[PDB]
Amino acid sequence: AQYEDGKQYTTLEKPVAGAPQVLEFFSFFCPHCYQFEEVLHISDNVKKKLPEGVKMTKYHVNFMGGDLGKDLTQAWAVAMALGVEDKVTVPLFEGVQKTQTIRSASDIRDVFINAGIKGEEYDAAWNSFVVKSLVAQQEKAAADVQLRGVPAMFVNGKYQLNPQGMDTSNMDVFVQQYADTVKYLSEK
Repeated sequence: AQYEDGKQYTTLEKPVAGAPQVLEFFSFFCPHCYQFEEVLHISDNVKKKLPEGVKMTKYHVNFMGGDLGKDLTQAWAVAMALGVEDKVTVPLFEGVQKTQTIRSASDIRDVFINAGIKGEEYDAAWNSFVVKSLVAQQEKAAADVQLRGVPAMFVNGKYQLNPQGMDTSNMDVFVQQYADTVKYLSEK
């Protein structure tokens, strides 16, 4: 067939009940994640091809970058809680990987301030229980799939995208193949 289990995707032998429709995991420390997000724009191209009624979830992970890594999972919870993902994703990626100016939770906070989130509003969110449960959700979703590397995308808690089985000679073609595969898995 054109789409084959074990080729463009794999099937979880232990599927996850109640999982988000399209769930992507990343870390601001993850070099391929930087590519995916800043150069390939995977999330965005997946969106523009998803059917109607199918929503996207993106979670940060703890297992890269140690202590700052967990701070970033909590910052990403703040990002989701405030709905400012599209304002902090680029400066967080560049701050960690490009300029390497993010070394502490305070440096993470500066990114949000620079992006226009007021300090009081950031700190309130950071310390809130709504953010702690959002951190819990991220950790649980990763746990549910035994997540051990990023970037990763899962469709309906059943299928895992396998980009290694694709041509990377043209960046554009790879992205659309990736997106078309997510759409196919979504209409499964």
